[PDB]
Amino acid sequence: MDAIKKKMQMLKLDKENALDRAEQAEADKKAAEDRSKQLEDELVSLQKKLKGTEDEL
Amino acid sequence: SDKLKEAETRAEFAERSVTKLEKSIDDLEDELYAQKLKYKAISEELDHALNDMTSI
Repeated sequence: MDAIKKKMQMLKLDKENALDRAEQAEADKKAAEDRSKQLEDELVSLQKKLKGTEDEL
Repeated sequence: SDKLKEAETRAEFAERSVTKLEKSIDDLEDELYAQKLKYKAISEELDHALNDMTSI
């Protein structure tokens, strides 16, 4: 009886915690592709320098 | 003969009372049994939900 009531509470709380965890994980995901893209940016720039250095050498 | 008639009248009154009370008992009996059937159903099902608490 009352235990089922506690059940309502714990199940809802766990559900909301899971929701928040999913949202935070997705946010960190997006941030990680942001950092990957910036890293790609400087890598491409430095490679474009490296090509001309190779030619001059 | 008059006394026999009075006694027979009273006996018939009592016997009709017997039969009517028996019918009333019958109806009550059926209603109580159905009540307890559905009572045990709902009790078992509350217990099943508690089993759910165990599975969780």
